[PDB]
Amino acid sequence: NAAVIELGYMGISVKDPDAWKSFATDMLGLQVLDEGEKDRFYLRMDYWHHRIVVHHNGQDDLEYLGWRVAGKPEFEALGQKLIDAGYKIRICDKVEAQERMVLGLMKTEDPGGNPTEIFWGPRIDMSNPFHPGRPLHGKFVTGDQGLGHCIVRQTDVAEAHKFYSLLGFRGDVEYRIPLPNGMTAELSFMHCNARDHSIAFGAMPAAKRLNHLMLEYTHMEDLGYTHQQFVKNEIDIALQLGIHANDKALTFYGATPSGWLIEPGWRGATAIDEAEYYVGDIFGHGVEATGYGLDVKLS
Amino acid sequence: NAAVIELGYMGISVKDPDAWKSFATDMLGLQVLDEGEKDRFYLRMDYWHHRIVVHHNGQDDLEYLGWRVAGKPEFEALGQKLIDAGYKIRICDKVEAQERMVLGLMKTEDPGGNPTEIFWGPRIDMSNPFHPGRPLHGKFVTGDQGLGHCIVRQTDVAEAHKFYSLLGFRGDVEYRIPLPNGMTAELSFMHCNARDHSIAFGAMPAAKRLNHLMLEYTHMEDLGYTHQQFVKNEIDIALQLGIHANDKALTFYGATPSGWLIEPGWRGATAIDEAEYYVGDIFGHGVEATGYGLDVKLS
Amino acid sequence: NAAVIELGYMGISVKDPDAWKSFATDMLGLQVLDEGEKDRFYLRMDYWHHRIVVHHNGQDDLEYLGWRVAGKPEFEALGQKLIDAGYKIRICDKVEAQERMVLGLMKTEDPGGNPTEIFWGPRIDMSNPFHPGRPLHGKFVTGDQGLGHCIVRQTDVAEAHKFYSLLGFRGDVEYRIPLPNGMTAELSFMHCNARDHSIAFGAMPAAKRLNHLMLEYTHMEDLGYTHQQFVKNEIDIALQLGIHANDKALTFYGATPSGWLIEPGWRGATAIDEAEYYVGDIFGHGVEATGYGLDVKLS
Amino acid sequence: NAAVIELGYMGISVKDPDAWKSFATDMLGLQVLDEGEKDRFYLRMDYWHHRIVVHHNGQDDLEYLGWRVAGKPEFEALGQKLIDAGYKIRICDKVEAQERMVLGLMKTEDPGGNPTEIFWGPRIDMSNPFHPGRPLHGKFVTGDQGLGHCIVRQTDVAEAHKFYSLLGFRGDVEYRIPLPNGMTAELSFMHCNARDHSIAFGAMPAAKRLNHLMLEYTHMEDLGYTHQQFVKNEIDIALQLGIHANDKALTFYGATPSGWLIEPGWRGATAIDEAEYYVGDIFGHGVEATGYGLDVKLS
Amino acid sequence: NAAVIELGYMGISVKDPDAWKSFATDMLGLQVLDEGEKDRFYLRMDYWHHRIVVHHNGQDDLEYLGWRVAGKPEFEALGQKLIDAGYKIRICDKVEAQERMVLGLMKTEDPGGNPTEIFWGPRIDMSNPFHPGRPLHGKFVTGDQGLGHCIVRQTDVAEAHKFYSLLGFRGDVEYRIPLPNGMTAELSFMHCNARDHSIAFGAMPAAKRLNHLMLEYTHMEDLGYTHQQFVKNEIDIALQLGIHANDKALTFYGATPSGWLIEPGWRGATAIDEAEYYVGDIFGHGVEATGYGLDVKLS
Amino acid sequence: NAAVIELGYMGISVKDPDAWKSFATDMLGLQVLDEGEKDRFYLRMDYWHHRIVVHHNGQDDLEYLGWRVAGKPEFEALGQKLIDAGYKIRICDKVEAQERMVLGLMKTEDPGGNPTEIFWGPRIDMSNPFHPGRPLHGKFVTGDQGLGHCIVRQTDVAEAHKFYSLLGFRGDVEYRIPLPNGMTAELSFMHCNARDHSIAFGAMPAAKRLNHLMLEYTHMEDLGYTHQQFVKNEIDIALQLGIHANDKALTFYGATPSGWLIEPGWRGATAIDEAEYYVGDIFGHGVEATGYGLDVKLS
Ligand SMILES: [Fe+2]
Ligand SMILES: [Fe+2]
Ligand SMILES: [Fe+2]
Ligand SMILES: [Fe+2]
Ligand SMILES: [Fe+2]
Ligand SMILES: [Fe+2]
Ligand SMILES: [Mg+2]
Ligand SMILES: [Mg+2]
Ligand SMILES: [Mg+2]
Ligand SMILES: [Mg+2]
Ligand SMILES: [Mg+2]
Ligand SMILES: [Mg+2]
Repeated sequence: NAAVIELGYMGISVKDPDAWKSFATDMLGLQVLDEGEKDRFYLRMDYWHHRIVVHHNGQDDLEYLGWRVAGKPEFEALGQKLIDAGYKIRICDKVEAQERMVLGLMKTEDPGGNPTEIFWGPRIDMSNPFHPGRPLHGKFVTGDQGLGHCIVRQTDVAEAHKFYSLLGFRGDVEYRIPLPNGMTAELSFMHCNARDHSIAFGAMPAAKRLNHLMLEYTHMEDLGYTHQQFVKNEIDIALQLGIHANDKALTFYGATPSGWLIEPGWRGATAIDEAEYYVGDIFGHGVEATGYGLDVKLS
Repeated sequence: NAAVIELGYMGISVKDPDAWKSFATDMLGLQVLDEGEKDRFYLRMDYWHHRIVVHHNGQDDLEYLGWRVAGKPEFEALGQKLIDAGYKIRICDKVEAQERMVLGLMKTEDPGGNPTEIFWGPRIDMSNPFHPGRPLHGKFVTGDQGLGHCIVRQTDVAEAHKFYSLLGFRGDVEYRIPLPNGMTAELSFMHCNARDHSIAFGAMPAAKRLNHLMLEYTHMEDLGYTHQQFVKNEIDIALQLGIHANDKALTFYGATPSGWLIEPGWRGATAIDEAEYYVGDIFGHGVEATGYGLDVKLS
Repeated sequence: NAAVIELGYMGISVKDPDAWKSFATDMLGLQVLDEGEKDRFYLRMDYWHHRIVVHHNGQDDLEYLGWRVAGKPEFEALGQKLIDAGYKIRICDKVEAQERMVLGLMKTEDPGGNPTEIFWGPRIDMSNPFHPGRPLHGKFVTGDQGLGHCIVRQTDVAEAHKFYSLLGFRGDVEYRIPLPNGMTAELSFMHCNARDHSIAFGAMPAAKRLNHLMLEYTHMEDLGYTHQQFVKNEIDIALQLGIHANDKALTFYGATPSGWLIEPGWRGATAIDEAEYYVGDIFGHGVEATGYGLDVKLS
Repeated sequence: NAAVIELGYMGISVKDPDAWKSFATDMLGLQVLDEGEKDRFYLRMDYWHHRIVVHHNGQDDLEYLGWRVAGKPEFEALGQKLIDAGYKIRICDKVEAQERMVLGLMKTEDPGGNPTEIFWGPRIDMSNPFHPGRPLHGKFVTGDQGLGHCIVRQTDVAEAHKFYSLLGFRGDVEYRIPLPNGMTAELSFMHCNARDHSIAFGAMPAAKRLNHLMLEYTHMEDLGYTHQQFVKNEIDIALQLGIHANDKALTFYGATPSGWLIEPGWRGATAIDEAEYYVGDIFGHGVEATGYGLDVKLS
Repeated sequence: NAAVIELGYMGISVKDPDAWKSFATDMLGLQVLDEGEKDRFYLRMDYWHHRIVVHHNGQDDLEYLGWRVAGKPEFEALGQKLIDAGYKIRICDKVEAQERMVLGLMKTEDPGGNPTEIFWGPRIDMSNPFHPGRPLHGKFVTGDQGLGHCIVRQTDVAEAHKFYSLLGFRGDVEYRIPLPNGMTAELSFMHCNARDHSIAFGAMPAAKRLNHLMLEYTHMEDLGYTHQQFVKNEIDIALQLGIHANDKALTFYGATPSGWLIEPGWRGATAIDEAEYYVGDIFGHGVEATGYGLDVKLS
Repeated sequence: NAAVIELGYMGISVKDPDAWKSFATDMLGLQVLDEGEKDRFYLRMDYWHHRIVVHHNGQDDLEYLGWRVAGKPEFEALGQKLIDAGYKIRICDKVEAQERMVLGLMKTEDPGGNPTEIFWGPRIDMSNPFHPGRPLHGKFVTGDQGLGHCIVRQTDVAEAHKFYSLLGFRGDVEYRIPLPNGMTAELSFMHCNARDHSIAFGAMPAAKRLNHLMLEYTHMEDLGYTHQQFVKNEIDIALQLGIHANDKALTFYGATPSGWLIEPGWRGATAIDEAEYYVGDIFGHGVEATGYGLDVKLS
């Protein structure tokens, strides 16, 4: 049946666009595309016109997540499914769709208050191959796996699960992390394609909608050089290099100019439909800088 | 639809835990994990926290079989299917689920009286790779094929088949073995994944719930060394090395300290949905020690 | 340069041809070919007219080993190499070559007194496919690996090595086996193609030229059924099922009607040019019947 | 022609054997084998009886490197080659060969004074599979690539190159590293098989024969866990995680109890015969702890 | 060293060119190329300008075989080899080379009197793809295997073998065929590339230089349709469909308008350097029409 | 033996460096590297520090071709080979080698007067991945095939062939092109690795040393976009898109700012050692702009 198939794009808003352009290009290798618009620019990772929209005059947080469906029949079926289950949606007119550069667009909000968009028909600029903002050994892993994954704030995990399950995602609690206070932190991870997960969440308080965004390189050499760029430029590393037990990627977590975290990574594992859980990482991800919502002992 | 996907774990109870630890490690290569609990320890075969729970103060028999489903949606669908067909089940609370180290758990009994558990979300310790209790050339075959297979006692084969069929298993009578008394022994074999079978049974009387447990090595060299360990230690071999016509594995059957049989093996064939039957083994499995419920001529 | 490329054929002489025909067909699956000759018959394993010649009125021992070279240029080069190094050879005339069914033939004796023949151009009966003397799951491993391997008697290992090295073989001591008397038994193993070895020897006394002949099945099921045939017919098994550390095949050693041993096997490893040695088997090969020159503890 | 084919074994001497046993097992995953000898024990990495001999009462440095040749013909040819070129060698008697557990042994010293042994016929314990001293996800990369690589002290690079070239190695200067004093450090790297290099050296002063030993894991997860073990145990890391431009492995450099460095690594590239050079690493290998002969800026 | 690498071209002379054009196109699928020359036309099988030259006003027999060498260095080395061994050759001038459309050409005669040419640098018309003279399912097997194979007349097999061996061919007697008169017919087969053989011969009397030419289709369907064309047109079939024991191709032998035989075939086996012989075909090749030099019982 | 293995680098001199930087980046996608030197800059195509050196104040022509050998042993052997055959060479000192950024360098001139350099040990900047001067779908084909190929001026083809043959190249006349005046233009093509050819030449008069340089893209899309860039910018196209019969690449020929031609291409075929020749292209390469030394009808 009709389901979301990838995380297609995301919009963020920032207080310092100039800092973001330098950060995205030099530290990460993303491509900056400026179409001369007064209030925004774009970041590219592949042939798509863009994967991230960076709005100016902002709040240093997530503005929207854009989830792709295969085509108009799936768009319409999913819209009606959401309406029938009691969710509030709005089908956008052509001007709004053109703003996002998509053929069809609807807007809603997830149960945690995160603005959520569902669309079909992204604009692909095959004439304009990706050209990274610094030299790269490789490129990014996108394609059928979409742009990456995020953890976002939720207030009720069961409600969030219900919503994303309706959209076609699968998954549940995969981490039960012991905390010094004696409690346990539970995090749930959900997939909609071969990427281990595309969205994840728990019930931890959070000042921002977005906890982190993970972007995946094809080559280990690019991940390593990115890590070095963070160290040389003295950018906060919240979690050191390590490998989580679910996605099995080599990754670290570092500060963006907006204060939420980017997780550059390499060698993510294929999603599995069979639920299991873990109580720690395979190695690493030790805490270094704190204050980023990830002061947990993963070992 | 919703179905059992593997034999996930099993619990046994023993009169002599010390003998079992030495047996499991030296004779078989399993890993002993002791979490300091007064009444039990664990045996590992792979990344799962455990595959076998060994309870003390016991009856030298099977305590429960734990069957895995993919996730919560399948768990709930299967529970309702069992209720609708007239079977008695109990959904366990968090304390009971935590005892088994699973995210969701229900308890029932099969038609032969064997305690049967259905669960989702096993605990996987990716941080703690399998470390066998003796040096091994290889490891065990688990993964999508679960821990192994068992033959268990039944009083009514048709009723047992009905139950396991509802759980999603497939299979029927595969062996019709001539007996000297002129009768025929019929054994049925059922699969839920690529392992040739996970559960099997006939209508033969049996003092114990468990007839045998089969564990599969990846390497022939480990099977051979295990066989040698049984011979050198003068442990009863009930059936000598041979190959059954259905699962096509090289195996032998030897006594455990509890009196039921372990069947170490190598090179099991992929399960097939097309039913057929056989009247003898390919070779071997000659009777040596008797008194173990397998005094049959397989040739 | 010119070298021997395989063990092509062998001739044996027997006191009881009728017993040998039944043994070869029923116990091993070889094909008997009788061309109506008063004093001999043939055993086939593949498309070659034959691999073993069985002479009547015999001594229950090896008569000759026939080693193949690629063609006439290699035959002539090797002959001259042997002459130059001081060995005595005789190039056979057409009648003698026709007896062996080869295009070119020379006769000599190895340093241990074993009659040795070098030939080119075997007769292949492509019109007459192998038809085993009992039903087989598979066939034999021959082709570029020749018929099998043998251990034969030698009185001076260094001299034997010199001879076989000149013929193009490679290898050296691979087993140093501790003996109860405190000594060590050293055995050397030499290859001329991908079969782990084709000829092997040590300095142990021996009543016969031939210690054993190894024949390799393509299928484990045929090895197992052969083993069962020996057990059911109460034929002496000198060494039980096991795996040697060099050739890595699953094999056992059983009595032939002539008193020397046959070693049926399966899954032999590829020969390696890098010399190493071992002090025991991987598993098995325990002594059962004694008196066959292999009363050694291989573990 | 005759050439060295791998780094087969090495001998070291230590002041604190107990510390070394704990280090090798817990920090690296090597297997300790103690044969009850008063003055030494062994470390295993694979089926070889051992790869490293650890002598007691020592100097906390390298004692010998053992280089393998394929067999006796290569051993003898290489010996004569060394003699003809003016080097001093000694062919060892059986007692000395048995000490090293090899079939043939010769002793010499390289131009830098490093004791060098050439041997054929290592002892392989196929009956005794590797069993790591801590749980491992994988195993080590050995086989045709030998045990690993080392950098050792030399006083004259041209002379060292001449010697190793005669032994069959290939390679030359691959790194020209700028130094603050305005000079350049040149390091040469030589291979004898598919491992990027087995021996390397420059003309830098050094208090010890051995600068570092590199051991390669099959799995990234084991490298990462080893790195974590060094951090958690507060063991000096001389060079942080990084990738050199020649061997292309992910590696770090850490202190051993003897004061020279171990370089655990993963994913080494295949050796190439075409010489090239580099002036920096791909990423990482930043200096952390100093005093280990590697205070160079690799970037 | 320098060797012939393929049968590149052949020249024939015919009494009836019109009949030959119809035969080659309709019966075989060859392509006729007429360059407007008064005395000859060409037959193509692939991208080469031609593979067969058909001269008018002829003798209904072979005129020359053209054997290719890789380049000028091999041409010159082979010429000198022939001169040194006592053979008479002539290096052709540019006009003669241009006649054959080659870069270098020499002319000689084999020991049986067959005009033999050795050349390098054939003309390839990549602009002019093969276009068969009738519709074909597939194409011909040429490439590294050259145009096909022939049997030609010889008066002294040993002398012929000496000559072709000098040119770089390998092979010897492969068939010993019993004849009713009690004799044996011996035929020798020699290869210079992966085609089972390119030239073959025995000592049988023959009115023509050429006994047969074999051409190989890529598709069985084309062989079958060709066979049908011979039957429907009532063209003599000398040997019915069958498979020879050496080349293992499905083939039949049919009359050409010139009276010698064409052997269309499919699925020829790869040449082997190891000599063996056979005394019959695998099946078929029964005699039908006689008078073509192949009245032998192959079974 | 010792041979050249690739076209490693080339040096050109130009009158207009600014025009060349824009041309190389925008029209071709090469990377400009400027090290701040007053008289030159570099063009990159891969990890090598550079492949082309662009000298200022120049003659708008080739300055030198740099041919790579595997290492110092090959360098020294080739030098002595050249000296023994009567050619004049000079082994360069360290300053001259450092200028070219190589470990060893010698200078000579080919028989046509083209400055020729032979070197070992290029500088590879693995830390600095290729970053094209415009967005590219793919990258360039270099690696074991070197930078590309060139046609250069010669006055005596036989002499040129002798020289390049000594260096280890293979090949001969591959094109015989009919000319309206009734003559034939012969061009010879020589390879030293898998690239169809690396150097080619005939005896046509030429105002410049360099006729053309061919650079090969991995992706057809980049070739096509480059072609479009030439059309849109109204740059002379001397030969339109087409495919030559030898190298089988899709290519066109366009003017550089220096007046000699660049041949961007895609899908070149593997070099073959077997000489053949052609009299036309497969398609295309029609003449458009004239005056570039390629006014020939290739069809
Ligand atoms: Fe993440
Ligand atoms: Fe079983
Ligand atoms: Fe054997
Ligand atoms: Fe290293
Ligand atoms: Fe033929
Ligand atoms: Fe070109
Ligand atoms: Mg998941
Ligand atoms: Mg079944
Ligand atoms: Mg061997
Ligand atoms: Mg190297
Ligand atoms: Mg042949
Ligand atoms: Mg060429």
